[PDB]
Order: sequence, then structure tokens, then C-alpha cells
Amino acid sequence: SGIVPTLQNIVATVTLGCRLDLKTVALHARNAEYNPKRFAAVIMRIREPKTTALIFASGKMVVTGAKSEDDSKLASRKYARIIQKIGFAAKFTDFKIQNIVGSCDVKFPIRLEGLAFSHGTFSSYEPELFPGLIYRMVKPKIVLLIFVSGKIVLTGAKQREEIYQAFEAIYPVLSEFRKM
DNA sequence: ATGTACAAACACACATCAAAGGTTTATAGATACATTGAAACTTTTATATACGCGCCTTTTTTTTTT
Repeated sequence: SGIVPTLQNIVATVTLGCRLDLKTVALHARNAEYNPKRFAAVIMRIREPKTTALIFASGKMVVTGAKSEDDSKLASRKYARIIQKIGFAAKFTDFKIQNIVGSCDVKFPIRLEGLAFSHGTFSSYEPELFPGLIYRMVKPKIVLLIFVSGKIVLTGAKQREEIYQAFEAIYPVLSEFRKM
């Protein structure tokens, strides 16, 4: 392989443990996008770490755009601190990353036609809307989006580690299906 | 001599029975709504990937009165 699956989004859940006044949360924040007509969750974008989070009336926050487990975790801790400054005793309790989506590259042109045709059972293709293949692995259970540019979009894991394992499993397939 | 009010036949005029049928309507078939709970349904996003299209937004061209 020799290629790290480069994460582009990490979505995580944080139980602040309080019924947050989403109106006051929006009011006391600096740049927060909350109005009920789209969702029941204040969405805040913090530039450091730059993450976008929706926090619900349950006080549960789901965070996206992180580049690491620690980007999301530190961002969520900052989010809880911001909520506490707002006035609600937010606390980092029973945190869990619900999604780790990444894009990386293997850089060798691929016979995507070969894979999809011979892995019709596993991968399906209708190249007249979107030129990417969809592949599944159960161990680890990662779904992977493949495009001729070599871009690999690995999704379906709470951790980047399942991303890494399925990438170490799928890059050999890619090189096998490398078009030249 | 002598036929007359009176009541029996004796076959019949008279009140009665009975089949048929419109009309009314519960009564039921079927009817069209009225309930509601329930699951089949919507949403973010970002995230790149590689598209348009229309609409944000703007530059260049286009058009009536004194």
C-alpha cells in the first residue's frame, strides 16, 4: 500500500448532559447558525479545530469535517466549554465518533470496468450519472467509493483504523485492477 | 161464498271474502367520508470526486421624454 487513507470528515457524538437552550446557545455564540426551520440543532463552525457541529435539544452534538479523532475530540471539548460559557454545564461524557470518512489516492489508473463487471455481485455501475464504483468489505466493514482519478473515498467506520485496514486490503485489489 | 194477512219453499239480489297491487319505509346493502395510529417517509454533511443549471451576481447592450 504505502498510502495512508487521508480522512476528510469525522462525525462524532458528544453527550453534554444538559437540555441546552438552543436559542440561548445561538444567542451567546460568536458565529453559530441555528434556526428551527432546518433542524433542532445549533450548528457551530469553530475554525480551531475547524469543525461543523449540530447540537440538539437532547444536548447531543454530532461533529463533522474533523481531520482526526483528536480534531473532533478537542473541537467537542471546546464546544462544551463554549456551551458552559453560554451557561449550560456541558460535559464530555460517553463521546463516540459515529463516522470517519476519508479521501486518499493510489494514483495508478484503474480498470474500474474490470472490477465492476467481474464484481457486479459486489459492485454496481451505471456510468451515466456518476463515474464511481461502490465496494463493500465486512472485515473491516468499510464501503469504498472508487474513481478513475485514483481517489479512494473510504467510509463506514467509527475509527480511521478500520479505514486503514480495509485500505490495506483494497489497495492490492486496486493495483491488481490498475489500468495502464 | 171467499178471498186475505201470515208464514214455509225457491231461486235469486245483497253484503262478504279474497286475490292482486300501488305506496312507505324500516331495513338492510352498499357508500362515502372521518380517525387515527402506524410505519413508510422526508434532513446534514462533507467529502471529495466530475457534472449543469439556474440563479447570485454582475458587465455590455438597449431603450423614451424634454
